[PDB]
Amino acid sequence: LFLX
Repeated sequence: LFLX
């Protein structure tokens, strides 16, 4: 998961 990449959220920034």
